[PDB]
Amino acid sequence: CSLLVASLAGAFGSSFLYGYNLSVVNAPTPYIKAFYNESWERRHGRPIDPDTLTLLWSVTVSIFAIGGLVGTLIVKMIGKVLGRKHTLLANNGFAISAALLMACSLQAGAFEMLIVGRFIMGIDGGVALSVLPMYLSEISPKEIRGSLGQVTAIFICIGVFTGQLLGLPELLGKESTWPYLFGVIVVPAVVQLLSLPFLPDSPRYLLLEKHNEARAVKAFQTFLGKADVSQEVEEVLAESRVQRSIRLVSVLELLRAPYVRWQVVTVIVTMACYQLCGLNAIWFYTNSIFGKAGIPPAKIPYVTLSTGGIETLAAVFSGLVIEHLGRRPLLIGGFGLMGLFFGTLTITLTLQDHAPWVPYLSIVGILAIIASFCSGPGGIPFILTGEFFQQSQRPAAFIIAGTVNWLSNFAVGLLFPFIQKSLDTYCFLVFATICITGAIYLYFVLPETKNRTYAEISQAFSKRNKA
Ligand SMILES: O=c1cc(-c2ccc(O)cc2)oc2cc(O)cc(O)c12
Repeated sequence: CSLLVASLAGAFGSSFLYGYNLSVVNAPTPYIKAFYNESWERRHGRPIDPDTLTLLWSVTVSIFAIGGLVGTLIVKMIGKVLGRKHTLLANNGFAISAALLMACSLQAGAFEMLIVGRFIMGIDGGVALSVLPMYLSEISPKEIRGSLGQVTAIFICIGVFTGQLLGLPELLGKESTWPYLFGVIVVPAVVQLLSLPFLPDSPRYLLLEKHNEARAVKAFQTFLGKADVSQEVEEVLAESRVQRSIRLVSVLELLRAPYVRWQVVTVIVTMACYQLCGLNAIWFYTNSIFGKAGIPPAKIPYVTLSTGGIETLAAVFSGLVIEHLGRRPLLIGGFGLMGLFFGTLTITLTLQDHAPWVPYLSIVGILAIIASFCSGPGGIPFILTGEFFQQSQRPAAFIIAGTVNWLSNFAVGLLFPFIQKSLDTYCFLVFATICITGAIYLYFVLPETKNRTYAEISQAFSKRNKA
């Protein structure tokens, strides 16, 4: 009851918006480009030559990455005081401000407004996904935590799906309706503001430093559905004592430490390959990719909808495949299948003219690419990242992984149009090479981590640390 309500509310407040804004920029792309052309003609009197327009569009699409980067560093200062629930409500405030700055951008005719709104709502994204997971884990019993991890994954997926859905030409794709594309964001924010504050805070947050015994006890009683929660309180107090008995280590000291150099290189490379694979690239430029494959323009939005649907279905299937296959074989198989399907995509795009039914092969290839992603390395890199380190929840680790995550997303978003401009019919070879290289590296380096203690994996890594 209360558990499910809180889970749905938090996910809808943060991860749903992140997924929506991940793939809401593709459907109105031609209209926004026309707006850029018109605004520049008004302001300067000279039309934009196409490469400058493509660069401006790339900046607009990819500045979300820098927004998320600065979010995943402002969260460190915010969470020390604002907690979890109030942090999510402030996140809601960013969402309101950013959505309103989006909606009024067209009529005012100042694209600077759109850029600043994108940056703010990117800060929203980085504050969202670094506060939601801890809250979701903390408000749930031990036996269900993995289920809520799959819940946040599924809500990100459904946010992407509904973003690809609302971009349909009939609903919110017309020339007189596209501003409502960044005006829908108000509703999830409003419902989150109306739902979340009527729930108890994070009990762990209330007991680690707030020391609110009665409030924490009430929160455990409400969330766990039982009045016998003293054992959990004692367990979390013991965990707090253990953590306070261990000295914290800084990011710079962690980097200078020789016994975790291989671990940090592994996590950095895993994040770089998980975000340079190009799934976010397709999510941003699905319309352009499917148009360049020879599919008639009359059906591209529907095929994009199919992409979103299969991506959500792959998430649902992964939610159970993960618990039974593993981590290292799953990651290696996912990246290798990414490479092979990128090869079949380029062999079906290079010779699209030979037969009429080749674009259908392109669609099937993209289908399988997204399925292999979302059922494979789609979610594990966010668990394995903690799993490497001995502490297993290192803020330095989550600072050194998120930085590379957001910078790689920035690189992909700002360079994919130019990659296409260079390699119209081969632009997926670069992503295929990246994916295969990542697969090779993590096959020769990363050892299996399921049902393994941190001591054994530390021993295996030290076997290569030469120390
Ligand atoms: O927890 C996360 C989950 C996802 C994700 C995105 C798409 C999927 O089909 C499954 C998971 O991306 C992320 C990207 C980030 O930069 C940070 C995350 O925590 C996540």
